[PDB]
Amino acid sequence: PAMGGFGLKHPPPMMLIKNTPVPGNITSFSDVPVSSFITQYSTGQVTVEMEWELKKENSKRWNPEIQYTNNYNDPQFVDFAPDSTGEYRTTRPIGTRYLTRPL
Amino acid sequence: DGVGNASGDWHCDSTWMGDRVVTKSTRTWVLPSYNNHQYREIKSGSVDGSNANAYFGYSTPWGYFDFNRFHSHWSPRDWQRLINNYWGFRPRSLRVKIFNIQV
Repeated sequence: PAMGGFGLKHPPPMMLIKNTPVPGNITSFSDVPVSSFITQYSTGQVTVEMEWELKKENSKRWNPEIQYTNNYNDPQFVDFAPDSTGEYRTTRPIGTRYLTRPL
Repeated sequence: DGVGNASGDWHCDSTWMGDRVVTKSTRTWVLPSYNNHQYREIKSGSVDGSNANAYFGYSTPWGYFDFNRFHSHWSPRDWQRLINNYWGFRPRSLRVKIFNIQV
């Protein structure tokens, strides 16, 4: 895929969810479908557990490598943390290539 | 054994195995004949205006192996791999070998 990631023939199936409808007060019969419902919503918890397999880095480079590091000159707030308002901050995209390999 | 057979091989490496890491270093050393084979009694008086500099001792015709520096066992890159990932470390064992001598 152009946007990155794994391309799958059969990816993690979609999980759909909905609130089962509950009819309001209906006093007479009609062949026309019910259109008045009790308004409602739901909430809950969801847990996702993923196992990932890793490929161990096996280099013979002598000198030290580049690493992703928390480097900020005079931070006004901690990055990747909630600020004074409670809203989560993120000031930079973190890619994936820091280690090197000879071609 | 004999003149035309090597008494050991070259090993430089680092083997990380979970809770342990094993470093190996091989170097080539040269040993001068010191003092022309004799012991001498060396000494000094007050040097640079300080008598803490005075001493009395002995030089010998022996030389010694000293591997008490971290860079004698760690490459810059393995050192980086250690300080970016572990909370501590301590030495467990030591094995030394002197071989391929040539006078």
